[PDB]
Amino acid sequence: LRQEAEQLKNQIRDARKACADATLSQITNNIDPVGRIQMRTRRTLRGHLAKIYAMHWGTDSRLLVSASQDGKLIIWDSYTTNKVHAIPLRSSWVMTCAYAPSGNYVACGGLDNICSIYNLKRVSRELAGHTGYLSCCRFLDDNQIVTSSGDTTCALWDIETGQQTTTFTGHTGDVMSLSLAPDTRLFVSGACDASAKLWDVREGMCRQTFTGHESDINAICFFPNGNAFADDATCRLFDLRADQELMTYDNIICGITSVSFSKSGRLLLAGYDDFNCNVWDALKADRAGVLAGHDNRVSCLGVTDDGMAVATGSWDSFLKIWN
Amino acid sequence: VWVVGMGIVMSLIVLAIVFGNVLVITAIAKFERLQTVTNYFITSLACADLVMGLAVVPFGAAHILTKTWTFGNFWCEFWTSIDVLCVTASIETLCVIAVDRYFAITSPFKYQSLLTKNKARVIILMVWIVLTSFLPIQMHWYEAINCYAEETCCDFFTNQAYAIASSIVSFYVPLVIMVFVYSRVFQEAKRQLQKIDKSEGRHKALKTLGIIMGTFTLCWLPFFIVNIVHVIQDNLIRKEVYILLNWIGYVNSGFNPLIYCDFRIAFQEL
Amino acid sequence: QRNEEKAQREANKKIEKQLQKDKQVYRATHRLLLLGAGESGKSTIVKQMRTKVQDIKNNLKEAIETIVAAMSNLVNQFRVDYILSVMNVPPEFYEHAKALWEDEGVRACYERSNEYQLIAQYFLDKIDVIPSDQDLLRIFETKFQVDKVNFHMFDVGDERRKWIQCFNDVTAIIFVVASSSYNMNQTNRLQEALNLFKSIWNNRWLRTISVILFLNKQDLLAEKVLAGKSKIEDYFPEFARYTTPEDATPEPEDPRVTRAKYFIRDEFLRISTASRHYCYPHFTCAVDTENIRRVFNDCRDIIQRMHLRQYEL
Amino acid sequence: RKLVEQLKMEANIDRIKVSKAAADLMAYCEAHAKEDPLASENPF
Ligand SMILES: CN[C@@H]1CCc2c(ccc(O)c2O)[C@H]1O
Repeated sequence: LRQEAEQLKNQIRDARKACADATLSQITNNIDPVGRIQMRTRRTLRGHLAKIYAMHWGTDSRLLVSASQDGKLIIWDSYTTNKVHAIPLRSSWVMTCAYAPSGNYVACGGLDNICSIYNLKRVSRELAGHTGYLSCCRFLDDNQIVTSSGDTTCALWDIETGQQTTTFTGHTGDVMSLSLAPDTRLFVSGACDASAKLWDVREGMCRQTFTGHESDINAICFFPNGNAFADDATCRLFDLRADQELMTYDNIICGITSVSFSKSGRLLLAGYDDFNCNVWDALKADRAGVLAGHDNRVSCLGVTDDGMAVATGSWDSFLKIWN
Repeated sequence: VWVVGMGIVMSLIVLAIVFGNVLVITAIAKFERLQTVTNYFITSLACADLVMGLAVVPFGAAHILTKTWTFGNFWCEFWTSIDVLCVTASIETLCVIAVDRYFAITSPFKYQSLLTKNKARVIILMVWIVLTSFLPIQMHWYEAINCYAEETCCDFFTNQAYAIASSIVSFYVPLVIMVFVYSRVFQEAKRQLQKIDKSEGRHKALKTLGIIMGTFTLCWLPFFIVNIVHVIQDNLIRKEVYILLNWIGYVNSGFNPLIYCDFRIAFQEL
Repeated sequence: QRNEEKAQREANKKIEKQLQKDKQVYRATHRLLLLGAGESGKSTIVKQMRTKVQDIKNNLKEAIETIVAAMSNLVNQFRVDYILSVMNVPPEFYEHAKALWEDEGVRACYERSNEYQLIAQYFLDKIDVIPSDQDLLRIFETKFQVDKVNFHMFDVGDERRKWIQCFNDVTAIIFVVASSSYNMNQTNRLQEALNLFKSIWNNRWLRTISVILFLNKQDLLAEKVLAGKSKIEDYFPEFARYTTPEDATPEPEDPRVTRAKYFIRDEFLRISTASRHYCYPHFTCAVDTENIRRVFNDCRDIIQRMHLRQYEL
Repeated sequence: RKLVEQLKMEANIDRIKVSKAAADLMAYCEAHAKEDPLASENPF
């Protein structure tokens, strides 16, 4: 019965343990430190009367989109701090948002268990196949946007048809965040089961399902190279090629809120509910410096494709876009 | 050389009067507490106290210490008007925050409805405008005519009729409004406390309200009482008792007010 | 060319004007989350506060038959098979179900239904009698603004309950708990509701939110109290040590039922006053139409109890 | 029941060397480190 599954789990654990050839810290030792780099709020995207729970960059590296706690969705020009469009959401609560690389449409999730894609140039279509609140979205293509739901079942959509092309299921706990790789041939998802499984684009099979973290996995982001990714304060990093824990990431006691790497990957912009995002070295595994401009807990972060600067969307209604 | 020590004490008082409002104003400007009607009103009162301490206090201190007034009357009347305006602004803001709190308690379903950033700006502007200090400069309404004419002296010998109405419109109506509003607040808090006490098993607010009421009371009542007395009764009041008591007491009020005025994080931020 | 800058400035001005117009209503509206226990009558309070009827009756009767099939799992034979086989739905079955409800097995299942789950026996008799008056009554957002204040009720309805952690600015969280469902599966339903209330009150995110716990179905609780089939002592041992509270305001009226109701309220209030958030209990039945008025008085007693705590007396 | 299937699927993986993966990641961070903004051309 379950003894066979337990034996398989033990064999997987043993293979992973023996796979450990050397410690990452050994390589980190020779790595020269990044240095204390203090970000500055060269702009202040403010003027949004809610606890902004969404913060997604645009592929053009010019515009960002945020979702209200009351239902107002506003697109922002980071250069002019002028809100280009403000389309309110039919559902009062929005739990996530995403900007399509084509830019023709902007994705806006919600807690109404229905995902609606808005047409920048009204709602183009509504997706409601999944069950429970839309955990996260990231428009992979102009017709394929990946959703995420509290039903422990992430799904792929065809925007034109408005039906779930495929299905992904198997996670014990509710999935709370998903991220897509630049290669677009794979993605990852962090669930409440303290586990992460890198699903396939079409097959729907977990390439390397890891469960290193202790508490629920709030968020996960891809490394720029696409060969690795990363409620407890610790935010571990895993190398998909080795399926192990690349490095374990001490006085911090708050909860991890969002994760985002840098263009060179050295900086791992991590924001907490302690109101001060802590930026840690990805290779040297050291805490270099922090930033803090807002008051309420941080909701989401992000980095532009050009990598010029970063955004910090908190619940304090102020999206201080640090530079 | 006791005058030297008295002047040192006065200098310390002036420095405290400046700092006790400058710190609050700087914290309000640097932090995100702004746009709140209560925070905006507190900042306005602190600005009034800062202006009063910066302008009126040192000139009056120099007048007390050195008998001669080394400057001219054209700016001396400006000093008198500025002092009148600052005292009026402090009292008016102390009453305005009371009115805001009273409406917040008595109608929470309209507390956020009535208050607004534009409404707060209008209220603050009206309070500052409420003329009573510009009239003495223009109308010259501010028997020892030599001091009003000579250059050495500056003694406040004004109309008995002007003094009564000025003191009334500056303090009496604010006093009645503050007392009534705060008594209503105390009654509402007592009723809420009893309603909570309806829970079986398992009054500091009285002291909390009493501190902020008594500060204004014991800092302002005697000076205006003496003002009315000297307007009515001429030979009863000595000059030195009037001066010491009036100036210093009302002025100390601004510092006491900053202290009476969340802010700890802003204060600790610097 | 500065035309682009001028156009963007005009658009930003229009958007800011619209946002300023909306902010008045956005702040004016008061929001409440009606987090209620499953099958605790949360609909009944919502129905009172505010084609499918026949469909509901068929749904309930099938659920009643589903309970009857589950009644077989616990502890006219062909008629029972007819409904159970036709239980799934995308005349003869109707009559077979009516007969099965008339069968003594239905009476036995209704009598021993603590372990069983039901929506409903009054409607089941009514369905057998069979819409009728009050038969249907016996994120679903709600916008029922009082003539004085704008009140909007939000329904969530999730073991992890991160949906709770999502909300942090509701004026109050309605926690409808059915007092009667205490004999009704390792732990009793009342104890599970108490655990849920403890979790909500002791929530890190929901630090500054009060709960208005309306003890629903108090009439059913009193009725079950009138019979001594299952004393509260057997379910809750501490009941025997408990005695009547010093303060009591009985309606018109049963000392035993009064003791039971006050015990339940005190049990809730202990966890409520453990640790701010102020719990406002009530004793309500479905017929009581003053629910909206009580909620309004509680809400007016929230902000007043909040501003005084907001760095004041 | 499907957990056995998932474990069997995860059984067959061509695991890469941890040391080699670490070195590759270090080199990848070194190569991209030049153009890492995190003032003349910076939009700010
Ligand atoms: C010399 N000090 C002045 C004298 C008269 C005066 C004061 C304050 C408020 C008034 O309405 C006054 O008429 C005092 O600050």
